[PDB]
Amino acid sequence: KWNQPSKEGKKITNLFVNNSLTHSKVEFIPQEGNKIKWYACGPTVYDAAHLGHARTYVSFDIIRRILVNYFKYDVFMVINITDIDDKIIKRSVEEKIGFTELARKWEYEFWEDMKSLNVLLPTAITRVSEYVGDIVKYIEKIIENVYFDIDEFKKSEKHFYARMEPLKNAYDFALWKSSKHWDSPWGKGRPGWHIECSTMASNILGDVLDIHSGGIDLRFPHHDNELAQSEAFFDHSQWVNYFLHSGHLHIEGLKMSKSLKNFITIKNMLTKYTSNQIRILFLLNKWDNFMNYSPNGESMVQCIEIDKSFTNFFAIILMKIKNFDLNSCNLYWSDADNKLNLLFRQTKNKIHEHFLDNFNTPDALLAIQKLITEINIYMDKEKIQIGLLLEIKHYINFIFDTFGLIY
Amino acid sequence: PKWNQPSKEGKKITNLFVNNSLTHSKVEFIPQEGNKIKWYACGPTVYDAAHLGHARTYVSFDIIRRILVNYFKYDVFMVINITDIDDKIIKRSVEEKIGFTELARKWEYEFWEDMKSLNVLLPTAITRVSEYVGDIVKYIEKIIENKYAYVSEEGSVYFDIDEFKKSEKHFYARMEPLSVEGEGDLGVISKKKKNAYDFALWKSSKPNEPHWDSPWGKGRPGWHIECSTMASNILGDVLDIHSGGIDLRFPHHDNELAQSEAFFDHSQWVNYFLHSGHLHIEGLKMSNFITIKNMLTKYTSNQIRILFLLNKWDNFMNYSPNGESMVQCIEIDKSFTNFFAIILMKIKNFDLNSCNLYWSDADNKLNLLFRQTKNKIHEHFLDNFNTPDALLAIQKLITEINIYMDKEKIQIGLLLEIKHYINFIFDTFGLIY
Ligand SMILES: [Zn+2]
Ligand SMILES: [Zn+2]
Repeated sequence: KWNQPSKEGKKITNLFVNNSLTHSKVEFIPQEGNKIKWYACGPTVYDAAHLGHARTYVSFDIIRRILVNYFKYDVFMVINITDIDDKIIKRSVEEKIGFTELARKWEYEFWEDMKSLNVLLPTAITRVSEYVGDIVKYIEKIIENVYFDIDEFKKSEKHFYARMEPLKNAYDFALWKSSKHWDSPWGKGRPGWHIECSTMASNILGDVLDIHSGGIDLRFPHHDNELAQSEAFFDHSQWVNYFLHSGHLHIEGLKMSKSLKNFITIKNMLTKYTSNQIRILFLLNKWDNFMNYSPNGESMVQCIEIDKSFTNFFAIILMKIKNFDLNSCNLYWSDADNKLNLLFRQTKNKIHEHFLDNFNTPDALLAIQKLITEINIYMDKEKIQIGLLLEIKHYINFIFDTFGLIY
Repeated sequence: PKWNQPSKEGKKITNLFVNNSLTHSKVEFIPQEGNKIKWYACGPTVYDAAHLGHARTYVSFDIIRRILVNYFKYDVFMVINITDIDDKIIKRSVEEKIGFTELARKWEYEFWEDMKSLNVLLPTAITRVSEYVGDIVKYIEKIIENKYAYVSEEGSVYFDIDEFKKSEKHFYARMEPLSVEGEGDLGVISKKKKNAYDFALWKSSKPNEPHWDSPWGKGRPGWHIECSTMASNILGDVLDIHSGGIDLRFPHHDNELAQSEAFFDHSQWVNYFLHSGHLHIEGLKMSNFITIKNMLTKYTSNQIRILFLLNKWDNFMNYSPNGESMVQCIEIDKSFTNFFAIILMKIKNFDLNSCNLYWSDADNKLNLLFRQTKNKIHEHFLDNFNTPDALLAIQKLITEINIYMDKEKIQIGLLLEIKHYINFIFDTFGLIY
């Protein structure tokens, strides 16, 4: 059974997150102080990245921004790059170009797409090719406690297999694959599909991870196997306290799958839309829920309206401040000034409640929209409290900074 | 006497401690409501150019306001008054043969311009005394209805201190009880005032001076009544924070406190009273002044703020006019600028294709110092806004980042995250690089 961390000496914000280990919304408690150790599964570098990747990394970029810029947690984040893999091998033979040269090509394009979307880079980037030796040492320790013996793993009282999805032996999975290459004590081989993530996360972050994230497709078999693998290495029972899984994205009602050729590259999207509009799209959909994207701008129409209204809001308010004259004005605190201020401080508490509610950005975005509507009337008709307008502009800048929006 | 700490239930608790002048000690800070802080700060007297003493107080509280909001996420509602009608202004307006409003408007504009030059944020509300005179008269009417003030025949009103003390719920001069011997004051012998320590709420006006209509006759507000009136109307019966320089603790703030307790008839108008330390120039009180504008022809806004960051807001300070105190400030400003120049160039020219990103011991050592510095600085801010020790922490971290960037292979993501933390702290300090 999952054991929530103790609250003593830790930052307690009363934040709740959908934890796939509990299949429920639970309060988030750091393992140490205000520190959040966070490992996120990274992409497979054989292709251009598409909207499914963008949704996961932008959604967790938004979550990371909420945790750090808004709640003041101290976040240490690591993302791996899987540049050695069966799929990478096969694509290099179809294209008759080198496997490492191809992987380096699409990792560069991935990082260029992330910067185009204003996604912050993690603290550490762990490439599988640079960590193969540590992976081999990792397997050695599992044996001291190649294929994972699932039957032996369950037998232990301190270990439980498949904490997140209910469903020698067929259920055994490979840790090390025999070469059809790199040297190892057990023979030439390649890493298995899942062991790479468990190895790299353990070396940098250690025996306990505050958060582990990824898309929902990866929950089984990949993430459930990562949990079992890491518990076997350290010989303990909970390698990850909170597991966050983003929902799937369907384009025109079907899963993005290789055979369909239904993918939309991030670069193609960016020839028609801004980073702000693409982020607004993901802010409008809850990170933990599924989404349908209708291409050709059906889904982006609402996003573009919102982006346009934020841009105009800033044009007006900066002009009003610019033309404000302290000599010619009267600064009595009117009933209109006071009513706007109450809505301003109310909106602050609403957004706080929304972020605590599992990073409910769709409702926080609507809250900002309502506040902007009220400021617009105030600026048009009422006599303006220059200090109140400036203070409001800074709060909205702070929230847009938490969203990664740039105005 | 007695102080009531706010209840902690349902409130934002950051474990911040502040030097509260009501207790003359450091007490935990608890908001009156949620995470909201209603804050009133006494403003300047607009008859002259502002000088370095005003700058120390308003910059020091600008730093605290940024710490409270940008770092701790309190929600701060701040009000500053402008005393644009006052005895000093009247005398200066007669000396210069210009109108009282024309003079006050000139030096209010120059005050806010000097504040803008130093990167001091404007408050939510700015309350000019001339715009609030009618509210002031209503405020006095209530003090009289509660029998804590009395009307002289000439047309003045005075606070009845003796009646105020008699109440069990009231104590006079809660913060400087001992500053309370004039003895044979001509006004007391005449029996106009009742006791010499009584002070005027409303002043019957002398000829050839501005005046306003009132129930007691044409007159002006007294020196202290203005701040109590204005703060109550916007913030209400309880103020989370009331700030000002230490010179104003008595009589100005103690009388402001007595007036507001009398109006509402309760015992604590202000939960936390913060008093900035004195600015001395060459070891003596500024009585030798330096205008803020003069300082800014010789030093940057960043350098002037580093000076106040180097001195704790609640402690006394010595300024050496021969540039002795600003020498260190200029060195620090120089090293922050260069650090940002270096770190920005290293980030720009980093190539993700050509690099290796194995997590080294060098990468890990910088990361550990990175997270250590975050916890140290957090503790310094909790310790009564100890900016001097937090600034030294940033300096030590910067020395190590400079070494890392030169020799070791750089983990770009760690360097970016470090730059963003330092950008975040410099925003909290009001520095701009
Ligand atoms: Zn993975
Ligand atoms: Zn005052």
